[PDB]
Amino acid sequence: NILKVIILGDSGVGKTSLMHRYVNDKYSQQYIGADFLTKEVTVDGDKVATMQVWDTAAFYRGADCCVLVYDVTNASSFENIKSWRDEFLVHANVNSPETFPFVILGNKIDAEESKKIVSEKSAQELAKSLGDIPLFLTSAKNAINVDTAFEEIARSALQQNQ
Ligand SMILES: Nc1nc2c(ncn2[C@@H]2O[C@H](COP(=O)(O)OP(=O)(O)O)[C@@H](O)[C@H]2O)c(=O)[nH]1
Ligand SMILES: [Mg+2]
Repeated sequence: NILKVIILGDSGVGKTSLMHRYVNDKYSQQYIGADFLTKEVTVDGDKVATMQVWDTAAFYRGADCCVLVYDVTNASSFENIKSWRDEFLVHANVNSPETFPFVILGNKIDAEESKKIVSEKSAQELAKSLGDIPLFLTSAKNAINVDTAFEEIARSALQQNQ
């Protein structure tokens, strides 16, 4: 019952912060020897699993979902999302590249409007173009939508693991 989730994206977008929000429900501006952190996945009563979250911080062996993160205030980080999808696929040796699941997170949605660079339309259009990859806008800092996004990351990983 072990789900292996990898998080990729440019330095600075909030990958580490997203993991800490999901695993420990905390954020510090001030935020190791562990290749991954674990969190129990809880469902509608239902069924349970352990998620391993691997931060960029054998690595690819057994991945069940890959999360691609950009920062809505950093245009280059968004322009590199397809490159990260492709980097994963050209190195991870997944069983079925056609169906392996990705999820895209556009982080720092708490930022003031004046600092946001990437539109929601632009990101929806890219996520569609790459194969209808699910897209979530998030804030690790303010606890906006990280729960919703990881519910889909966990669902995706459960499907792929089984
Ligand atoms: N405003 C805002 N800043 C964030 C958010 N998530 C991370 N950051 C900041 O962005 C910087 C990079 O975060 P980090 O998690 O280290 O990014 P990584 O390099 O992708 O692991 C740190 O200064 C964070 O505190 C967020 O949701 N909102
Ligand atoms: Mg980091």
